[PDB]
Amino acid sequence: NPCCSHPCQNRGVCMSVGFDQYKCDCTRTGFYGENCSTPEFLTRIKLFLKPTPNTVHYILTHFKGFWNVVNNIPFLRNAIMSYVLTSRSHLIDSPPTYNADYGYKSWEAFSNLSYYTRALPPVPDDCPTPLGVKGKKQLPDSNEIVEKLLLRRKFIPDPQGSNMMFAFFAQHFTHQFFKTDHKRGPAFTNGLGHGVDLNHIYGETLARQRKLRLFKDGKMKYQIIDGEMYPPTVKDTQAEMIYPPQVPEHLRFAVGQEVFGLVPGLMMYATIWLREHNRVCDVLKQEHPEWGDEQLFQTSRLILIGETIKIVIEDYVQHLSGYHFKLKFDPELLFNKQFQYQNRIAAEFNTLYHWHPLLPDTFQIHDQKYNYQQFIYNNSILLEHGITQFVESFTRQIAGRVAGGRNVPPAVQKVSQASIDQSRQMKYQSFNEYRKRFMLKPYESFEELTGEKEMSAELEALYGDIDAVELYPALLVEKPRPDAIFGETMVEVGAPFSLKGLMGNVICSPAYWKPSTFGGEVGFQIINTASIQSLICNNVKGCPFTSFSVP
Amino acid sequence: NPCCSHPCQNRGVCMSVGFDQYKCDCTRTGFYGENCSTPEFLTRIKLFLKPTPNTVHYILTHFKGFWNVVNNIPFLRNAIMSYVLTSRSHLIDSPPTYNADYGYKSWEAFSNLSYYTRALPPVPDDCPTPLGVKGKKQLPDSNEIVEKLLLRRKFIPDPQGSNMMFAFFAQHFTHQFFKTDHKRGPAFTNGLGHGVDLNHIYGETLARQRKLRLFKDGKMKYQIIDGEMYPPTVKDTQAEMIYPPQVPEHLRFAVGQEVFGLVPGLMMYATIWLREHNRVCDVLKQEHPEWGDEQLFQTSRLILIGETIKIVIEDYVQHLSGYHFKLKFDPELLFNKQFQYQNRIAAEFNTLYHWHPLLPDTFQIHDQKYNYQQFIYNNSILLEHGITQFVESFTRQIAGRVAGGRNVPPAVQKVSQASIDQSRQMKYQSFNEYRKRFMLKPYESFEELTGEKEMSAELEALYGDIDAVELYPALLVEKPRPDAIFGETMVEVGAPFSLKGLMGNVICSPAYWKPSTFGGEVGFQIINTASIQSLICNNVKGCPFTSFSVP
Ligand code: COH
Ligand code: COH
Ligand SMILES: *[C@@H]1O[C@H](CO)[C@@H](O[C@@H]2O[C@H](CO)[C@@H](O[C@H]3O[C@H](CO)[C@@H](O)[C@H](O)[C@@H]3O)[C@H](O)[C@H]2NC(C)=O)[C@H](O)[C@H]1NC(C)=O
Ligand SMILES: *[C@@H]1O[C@H](CO)[C@@H](O[C@@H]2O[C@H](CO)[C@@H](O[C@H]3O[C@H](CO)[C@@H](O)[C@H](O)[C@@H]3O)[C@H](O)[C@H]2NC(C)=O)[C@H](O)[C@H]1NC(C)=O
Ligand SMILES: CCCCCCCCO[C@@H]1O[C@H](CO)[C@@H](O)[C@H](O)[C@H]1O
Ligand SMILES: CCCCCCCCO[C@@H]1O[C@H](CO)[C@@H](O)[C@H](O)[C@H]1O
Ligand SMILES: CCCCCCCCO[C@@H]1O[C@H](CO)[C@@H](O)[C@H](O)[C@H]1O
Ligand SMILES: CCCCCCCCO[C@@H]1O[C@H](CO)[C@@H](O)[C@H](O)[C@H]1O
Ligand SMILES: Cc1cccc(Nc2ccccc2C(=O)O)c1C
Ligand SMILES: Cc1cccc(Nc2ccccc2C(=O)O)c1C
Ligand SMILES: *[C@@H]1O[C@H](CO)[C@@H](O)[C@H](O)[C@H]1NC(C)=O
Ligand SMILES: *[C@@H]1O[C@H](CO)[C@@H](O)[C@H](O)[C@H]1NC(C)=O
Ligand SMILES: [N+]
Ligand SMILES: [N+]
Ligand SMILES: [N+]
Ligand SMILES: [N+]
Ligand SMILES: [N+]
Repeated sequence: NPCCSHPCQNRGVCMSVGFDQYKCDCTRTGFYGENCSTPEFLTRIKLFLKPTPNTVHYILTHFKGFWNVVNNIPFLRNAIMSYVLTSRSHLIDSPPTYNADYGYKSWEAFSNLSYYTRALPPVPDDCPTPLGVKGKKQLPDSNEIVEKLLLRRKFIPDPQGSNMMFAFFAQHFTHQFFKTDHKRGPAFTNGLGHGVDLNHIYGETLARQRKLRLFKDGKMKYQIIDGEMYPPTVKDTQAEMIYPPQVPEHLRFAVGQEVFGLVPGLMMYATIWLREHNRVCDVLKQEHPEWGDEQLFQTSRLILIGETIKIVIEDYVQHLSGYHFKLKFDPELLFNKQFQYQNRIAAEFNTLYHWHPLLPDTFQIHDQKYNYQQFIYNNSILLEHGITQFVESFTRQIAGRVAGGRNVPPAVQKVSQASIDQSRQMKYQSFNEYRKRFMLKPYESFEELTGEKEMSAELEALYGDIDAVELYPALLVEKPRPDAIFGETMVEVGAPFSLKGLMGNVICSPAYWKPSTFGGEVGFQIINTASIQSLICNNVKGCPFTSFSVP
Repeated sequence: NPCCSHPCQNRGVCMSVGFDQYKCDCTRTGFYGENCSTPEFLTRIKLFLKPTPNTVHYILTHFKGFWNVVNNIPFLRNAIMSYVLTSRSHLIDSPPTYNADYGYKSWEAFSNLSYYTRALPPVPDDCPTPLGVKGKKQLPDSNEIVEKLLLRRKFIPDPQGSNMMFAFFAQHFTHQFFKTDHKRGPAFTNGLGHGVDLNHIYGETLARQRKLRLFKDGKMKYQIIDGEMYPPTVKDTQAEMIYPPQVPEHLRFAVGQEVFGLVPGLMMYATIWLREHNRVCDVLKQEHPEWGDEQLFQTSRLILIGETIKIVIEDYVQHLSGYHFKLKFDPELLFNKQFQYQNRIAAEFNTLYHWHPLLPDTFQIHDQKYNYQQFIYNNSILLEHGITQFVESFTRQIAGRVAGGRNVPPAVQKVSQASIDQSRQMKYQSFNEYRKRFMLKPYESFEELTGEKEMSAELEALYGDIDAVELYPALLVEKPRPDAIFGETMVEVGAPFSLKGLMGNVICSPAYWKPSTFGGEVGFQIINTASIQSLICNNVKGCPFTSFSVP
């Protein structure tokens, strides 16, 4: 297959012609030529006027005094935020195109929601090398890559100060649309909503939802333990959960997402959002005494979806980005722009979000320490300390740095290996191919990638060619930005997927973004004043201070 | 329920406040006031400068010599057609909102693809009238309305000259997205693609597709009978079909849509499109000897989808509109506009497309006369005369007029009644409410509706109030436009739905609309040079002349 070398540049579409030749389709790439390598008139200009991502990043993370002014000039702040949304979203095809089984457009790839979609097509079946033509005939041993490059020896803390509230929010939030269906394969998902539908709270299906709802006052089932609201159990709901045999039945809490019993950090957020849902039911009831259970439930769900997107942009991404510019959740920024209110979760989004280096060597709640053997699947801990203590402890405990290499806890070593194996099963293209896909200059040496000698040396021995390094390993060994949690590629590839999943949501469409959609102005206000602090304050006893970074 | 009266005007959203008050959300309506009845300044100008639908109709249906010069000026034709698309499309909510079970926005209604969506919310469960407040407590008897207003007396021809090639094309084409799931009820659909995916050719599920495919050269299974290609049998495919016990096994044709064995008219088009798919496979094979069966099949499907959209716009709608303006299928017209590339089939679009008055009293094939007793479920008639004979005959036989009342054949009488009963099951609002929903002045009198004295009297007898008249009856009895098949309301409610289903297709999106998507320039040209005449000419022996109008 002549397309195995990935000849077409700048989003050009490669197509085989006969057995020995290829054709690049350069339609609307802004380029032309055999390989779509020659820039057009208008393309030379924007390229000249476009600073590098690292330059833009420096600007957004400095000049605090300047941004304090910009952040308070609404016309300016909106124009900037609007530009961030549109420019990043242009990098995603919507409606979606490829998946693991189709490196060409097809109705099957478009219509079948059980697949993760793909930002880059899979490496065709019969190629010289696994990645195309670069590198050796076989890829290096995945177990070796993890130990040599990803396995943690010494815990490296996040210089941005990310805490465990951040780490567990990340896992909780993203696991509503990263729901890999392993009984089918890594190419497939159980998240057919393909975005922020809060299925990890209400369940993926109506049958599961019904098991979790109280069907009174629009509320969800719950328990009162030690004076505080907690999720129901498997027994009471008959809603299935993944628990190992060890865990006694009375500690088998049932929430929307089947795997959230895995770790108390997830159950913490599961509990908090559950409280939030029922809290919002009470507010809506006061607002609408004439409403029934169904409209109370449905309306509350739309509120919490709004709250989620609000919090994710203005607190979560805000901290993550390190920007001094104040991001804004405001659907109206797009009502005069071209934008598709739909989303399809990309497999590569899933891969890059394996942020397991975030995880500490031990989990510290109050004055006690827990290793992974004690902490995992142990809801006794949650009940022992309560949510307030959890929030206070997690707010204080620093998370690990994601980029920079060698920071994956040994406890989750096999997860990193599987992430590599599965990406090979799905025939991912190389790291440099994904750099180019998101308008980044490909790395020219291993030393350039890591900005260092030790790992870059190990990498050269394992892959041989820089164009043979795989996506996932490279993301975790890449040179971090100055005092940043991530390197360039993580940010530049992840941001488009994220914002598309957030603003692509139906509630952001002009037909939905009305107070009536949310039961009036009171309901609408809950969304537009939501923050991670107010979420904790309204639902956690004592209203402890919280944040996504350490005090 | 204060919203029972439908207080809010101009797309404003009604919401209950307490047990006896209502609030109207006027956001982005261009209106304000308690009921969104007060136009803004700009709204008033627009309102003053906009010509009535009956005006734009008259212009487009006259000045023949003028349109010829327009039609031959690209810039002008493109600009006109571009406006045609955007203007109508703004009338549809996309992504969708309501369904039969939800008169308020909810995640269940948005996300659950098994529902037809709703352009107008259902009447609340407990209003004074089933239509709200207007009308008698009980709706008029379904049977009487059919007999008094809809049932045929003498066959009324279509002034626009629509033939049976048009009548059966309409049934075939629309039945890929009108797939009512009567197992669940009239509110539900089996067409989860919600548009033009050609599932009626290839099957709704992958399992049914595999039963119909040959898995050689991308082709679909078929029989050669009398030297001509026909669809395969149920026995050779195991693809279940709806057939009465009488039908012999060898005449049990299997095609994508389970119900297409119901009339030879459907099976004719099913045959023709089947030939077209296999014809396109041959073309692509010549273009791509290196391609496998899978890529050959998928690319052919995308080509046939485009073919379908091309034909429907530039031939089918082109005829139905009666416009002298040459309609154009050109996705490129929207690449600079705001437009959502997605669609959800509206229940009202289903209800309005019940064009059973199109049907003749007998079907004329060649030199013979078949009534409904001998025509229905009779695939032998198809093999007797063959496709070429069916085409030549159906091109000649005139279809019945849809608007004007009293032109529904007695055979499909119970269907016309069912269409009314189910509309009540799904709690449709009144005809006049749907008038307003699509920017049409509501009718003030029964005589204004029909433009006639006899039927109007029967309507007033049955309903009493003009605002108590139902959607489906009124659509049929409405005054037809001058020598036209339909009245004002049919066109103005139907066109938005149709164009949304056509241009909202993923292949019209910028990422898909390029030659590489369809195997190159050759495949691309098949779409862009397709027509109803070319369809028949390439797949029907003798290349008979055909059209959607009698010569
Ligand atoms: C911020 C991101 C984040 C965090 C904090 C996190 C925290 C933790 C954690 C304790 C806190 C544990 C014990 C694990 C352990 C696992 N994680 Co994560 N994970 C995270 C991101 C992910 C993602 C993304 C996946 C893939 C999801 C899928 O496909 O369903 C994942 C998958 C897994 C798997 C599945 C392995 C496989 O073979 O597919 C295990 C096991 N893990 N992780
Ligand atoms: C141009 C439009 C058109 C045509 C030519 C047509 C031609 C014919 C035809 C012979 C040529 C016959 C015997 C029928 C008879 C029927 N049609 Co139509 N139908 C048409 C538009 C529709 C539509 C739209 C539906 C609803 C589809 C659904 O929901 O599944 C329908 C449904 C039906 C049903 C379903 C039963 C019910 O409960 O309504 C019957 C029976 N029929 N139709
Ligand atoms: C889309 O909406 C459909 C209509 O509500 C929904 O179908 C409904 O699903 C529920 C739950 O699966 C069915 O109720 C079930 O109730 C008992 C359990 O208490 C079961 O034993 C029954 O067999 C029954 O399945 C409703 O009967 C069913 N309604 C129908 C088919 O009309 C779909 O599930 C919704 N789709 C999704 C993806 O959630
Ligand atoms: C979306 O893509 C999925 C992957 O291709 C697809 O699942 C596949 O479905 C087929 C047919 O249902 C399964 O094949 C079946 O073959 C025999 C018949 O000979 C059955 O008896 C078997 O039980 C088997 O189900 C594939 O095994 C299956 N592949 C998987 C699960 O990986 C989905 O059907 C597609 N979705 C839609 C809506 O079409
Ligand atoms: C269109 C807005 C452009 C104004 C911002 C100009 C920022 C200049 O910044 C420059 O960018 C170069 C690469 O981007 C770097 O090599 C230089 O070190 C840096 O000074
Ligand atoms: C309008 C004022 C422009 C200021 C731009 C400053 C450019 C700083 O330079 C940046 O420093 C980074 C390291 O800190 C490097 O990684 C970047 O490549 C480099 O562009
Ligand atoms: C708890 C997750 C949702 C957070 C939404 C913000 C709720 C914070 O609290 C709210 O502050 C408002 C001030 O405008 C008050 O009107 C509300 O009564 C109060 O509950
Ligand atoms: C069969 C329904 C789709 C019709 C596609 C066009 C059919 C006309 O026929 C096509 O005309 C072209 C000349 O322009 C030739 O290149 C093709 O070989 C020929 O098949
Ligand atoms: C604008 C911006 C800047 C930096 C990071 C992000 N977002 C991400 C980047 C990488 C990975 C994930 C995200 C995310 O928000 O989930 C955004 C949206
Ligand atoms: C532009 C135009 C004008 C008049 C009728 C239509 N289309 C329809 C109108 C009513 C019912 C159906 C349709 C249709 O295309 O199916 C169009 C698209
Ligand atoms: C779970 O946590 C409790 C404290 O809440 C502890 O006593 C117990 O030993 C833990 N379980 C395991 C297996 O370590
Ligand atoms: C079906 O059509 C054939 C002629 O093609 C005719 O002989 C036969 O009687 C028809 N069947 C019925 C039930 O009328
Ligand atoms: N740089
Ligand atoms: N369940
Ligand atoms: N551990
Ligand atoms: N089937
Ligand atoms: N008949």
